[PDB]
Amino acid sequence: DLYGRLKSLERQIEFKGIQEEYVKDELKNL
Amino acid sequence: AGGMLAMLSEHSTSLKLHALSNLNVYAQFLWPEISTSIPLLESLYEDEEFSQRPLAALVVSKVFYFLGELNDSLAYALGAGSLFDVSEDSDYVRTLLDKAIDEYASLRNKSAESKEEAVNIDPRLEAIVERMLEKCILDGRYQQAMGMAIECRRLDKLEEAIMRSDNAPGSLAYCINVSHSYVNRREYRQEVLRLLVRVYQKLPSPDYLSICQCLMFLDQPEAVASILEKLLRAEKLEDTLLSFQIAFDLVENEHQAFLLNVRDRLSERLTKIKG
Amino acid sequence: DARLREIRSYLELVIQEKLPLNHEILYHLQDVFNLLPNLSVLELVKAFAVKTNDMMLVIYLSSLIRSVIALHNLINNKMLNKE
Amino acid sequence: MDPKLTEIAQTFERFKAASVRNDFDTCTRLLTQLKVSLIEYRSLPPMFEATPNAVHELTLARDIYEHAVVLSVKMEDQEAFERDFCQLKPYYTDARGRIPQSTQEYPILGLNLLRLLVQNRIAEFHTELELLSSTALENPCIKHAVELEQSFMEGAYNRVLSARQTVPHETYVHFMDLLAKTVRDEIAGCSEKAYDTLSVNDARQLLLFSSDKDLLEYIKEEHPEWEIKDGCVVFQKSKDSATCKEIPSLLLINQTLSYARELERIV
Amino acid sequence: PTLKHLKEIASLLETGSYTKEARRISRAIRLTFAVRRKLTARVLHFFLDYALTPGSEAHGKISAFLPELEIFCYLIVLLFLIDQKLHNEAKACASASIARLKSLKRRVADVLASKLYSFYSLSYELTGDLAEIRGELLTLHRLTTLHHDELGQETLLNLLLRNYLHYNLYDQAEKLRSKAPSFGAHSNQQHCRHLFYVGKIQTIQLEYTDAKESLLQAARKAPIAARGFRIQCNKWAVIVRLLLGEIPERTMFMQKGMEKALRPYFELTNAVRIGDLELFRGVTEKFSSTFDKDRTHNLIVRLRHNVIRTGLRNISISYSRISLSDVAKKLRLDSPNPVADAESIVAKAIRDGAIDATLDHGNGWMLSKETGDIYSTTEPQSAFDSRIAFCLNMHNEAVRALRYP
Repeated sequence: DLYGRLKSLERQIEFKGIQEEYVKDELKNL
Repeated sequence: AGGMLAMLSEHSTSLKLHALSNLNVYAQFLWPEISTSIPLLESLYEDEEFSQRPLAALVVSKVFYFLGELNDSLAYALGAGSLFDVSEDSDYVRTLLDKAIDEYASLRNKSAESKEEAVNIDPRLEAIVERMLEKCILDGRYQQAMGMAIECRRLDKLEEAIMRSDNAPGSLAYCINVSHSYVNRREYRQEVLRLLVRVYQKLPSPDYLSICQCLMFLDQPEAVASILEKLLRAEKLEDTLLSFQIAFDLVENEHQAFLLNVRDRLSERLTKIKG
Repeated sequence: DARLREIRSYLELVIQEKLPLNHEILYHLQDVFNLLPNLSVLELVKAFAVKTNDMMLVIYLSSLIRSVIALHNLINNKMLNKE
Repeated sequence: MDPKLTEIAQTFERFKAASVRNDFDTCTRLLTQLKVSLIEYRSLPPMFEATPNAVHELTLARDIYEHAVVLSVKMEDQEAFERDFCQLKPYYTDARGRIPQSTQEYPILGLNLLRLLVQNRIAEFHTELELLSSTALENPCIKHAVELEQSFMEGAYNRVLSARQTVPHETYVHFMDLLAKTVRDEIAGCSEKAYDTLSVNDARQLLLFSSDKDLLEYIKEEHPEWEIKDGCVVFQKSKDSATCKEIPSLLLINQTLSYARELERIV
Repeated sequence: PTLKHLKEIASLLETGSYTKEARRISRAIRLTFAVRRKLTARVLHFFLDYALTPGSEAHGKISAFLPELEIFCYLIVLLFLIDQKLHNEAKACASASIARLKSLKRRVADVLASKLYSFYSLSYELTGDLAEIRGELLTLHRLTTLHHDELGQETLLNLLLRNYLHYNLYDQAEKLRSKAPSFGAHSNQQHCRHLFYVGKIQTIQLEYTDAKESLLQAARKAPIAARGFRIQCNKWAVIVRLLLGEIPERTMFMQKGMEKALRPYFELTNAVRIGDLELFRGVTEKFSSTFDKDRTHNLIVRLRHNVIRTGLRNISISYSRISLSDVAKKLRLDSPNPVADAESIVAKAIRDGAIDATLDHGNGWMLSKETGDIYSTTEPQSAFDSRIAFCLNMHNEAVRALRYP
């Protein structure tokens, strides 16, 4: 498979993107 | 060079087009001088009497590419029509094709949210994405053509890419995996799965299990009951064992409402399948 | 500002002839207007300029001193990081 | 010999004949347009192909753009002049190693310098002087432009208006008159700020107006704000300008608002 | 020991490639430069044989002129070629080295290539062929820009500033700046040139206010060892400061080692500081040849205008009232009509506002506005500072934004 490397890379990047709001929430709750 | 820009100001429209072609060959080196004179090249693209409008548009689009303004570069590249060849291995063409696919996928995604505003997709942008999908299909890169077809929301080109693939079962298993991992929208995931079921039925050796799994994600018990009834009525012992294997694999997924609805719709083997 | 706009609305009301006013409160509004200092007072303008310069150069002191301490702590952080 | 080259050279001969005839456009327009277009396009082609006929084409392009600039000057069109010379410049910069020096280079360069001085584009003027060689600076036209800039910077407006008489070539007279108008405007601007009142005799003397009615007409049209009382021009000096710390208080102090609030809100 | 150092540098480069640590390659390049003065042709060919298998097409091509490792050999040989003044061979070896660079598709080649870009052009200046590179290196920046190669993205742009400045394409040099994206300060020297190349252009194009900062910005970061670059950073900062109306302080003219460099620059300010143009002509004429070497001569002509102002700054403040004829005489104008010119000179000076003064031409007497006690220094005092303090609060926060604690 060749297109899988891009689709999986996009999935992980999108998942890490929400980490911004995740951290921002604790940065205020903390 | 201010000599080619001066030739564009002359009334010999054909000679002005020749100066524009001279600046095109030289666009890579002379873009900082040409950028000051964009309004003159835009006026030559707007002029209806000029036979070489596509060449003016191509010079403008190259200048915007070197300026870093990819959106305006794309609008003028779409204006160049036949002079923008998707076959050319130029860094300019690759970056504009990538941007064209991204803008096309963005516009298609929005047009599917707003059921009430048909965002007028430029037919020129669609024609470039078509030629690129056809190039990927001709190059034997079916997995890339399938990825692009899924992003572009074009079911017809997804069917074309699967039917031309040398490895139909591998392409279909890849499509199922991509549809579950990347397609966030339920409605669009169901449309892709309904297309896959239609493609699986056209194959000379239908993988009835992959069909039944796709039909179970679609909540369509009618189609599964019809497949099981066709396999049960077959004279071959192999088709009967395959029907029992499908029944065990359906039960392993534990969707009770679906299993009861499949059972109740079934018109010794039948007693074994009901068990 | 909203209070001024409300007084203006009530003045338009008095103009139309719907609501009058208690002499005392209209007196008070006229008093507020009367005590309005002239914002165009020239010597008073230099007074502004002088106080502004003095306060902002005090703030300039404060910024300089914070520069001192913050740079000191950054250098100490570099020390602690290398060690 | 390419037949296109011969036809285009014939059209250039026709264009030069029309220019000598001072026939702006019409059939003269047609011939001029054709010649200019062909020669210019050929020589200036950003491509500048190393064809065996390249040198002739580029030389003809240079001559065509020279004549186009000259015609633009005759037509008093600064925009067409600027366009034609900006197009001549690539021939004057990168093609200098391939073409013999033209006798019309220096006058046209000096004319561009004069236009820049008139437009008050002193930065571009000095950058162009930078781009010029020492030999070109020695040219009477370029040296004349340099001396005119020296006088204009020095304020020797009398020298500028006197050198209007020492103009070496007729094509300059137009830009020289425009420079004189600009110089008079600049002198008026300086006078308004300098003197509260000016005697009409002195007003004429500084602006070098031949007749009283000339100064009166100039004052009436260009600067109506000037009041003529008892034979002296009353310059209506600004309410608060030359004096320092004479600006608005609320605005300065609210500038301090911006500073302070934007500063600590970060804190 | 030269061969042993070459072997150790090669091992360092191999380790950096395996560990993907560009700092490793940086230290290897520093050591390679530390061995430039001991470069022997026999030892270099021995290193080539040790690192290059005998028979390699790259090995044969390298030996004929006498990925990372194949490129790296080109690094020293090209330097030695210029070291031997064989710029023609360095030209081909530069193109030959780069021509290999296009084929290699590895990110670890940015630092090795980036150094090559510095040396690739350098042969061309020594050969006088910087104009034949605009069609060569620019796409090389395109590849670096296309590959997101930040190190190559910056280094190639500054050379674009250098090439266009060396050919005086200053109408085009600013064209680059408006388009080139601001790449992070990953290179201390290169960005200084990017910071400084803007400093030269800013000096050239009259954006002096922006000119001083970027002129200081690079000089703020200029390395001590690059005195000439410091001096070049310090030579240009001087012109703008004189072009800014603010004379640079004498202290910059006593920095150790660079004093011989600024000797023409110090005397130029003093005449400006004295406000006399006669010594300006003498100082300018004697060092006109030296000034020609810097090409900032065009910046020189403007200085008299401020020098005229600088003389004006003395006269108006140090003398309450003196006739216009006295104005030009102490200015020492060789003008046939000093009466009108000085009168005119004040007109521009009055229009420019350089002096609190008024003219009396009916009496031919100039009236410098009482510029001693005057009034509040404020409104401009209290506007000047805030830009500076506001710079600190960001800059203090700049330290704060860099505060890890």
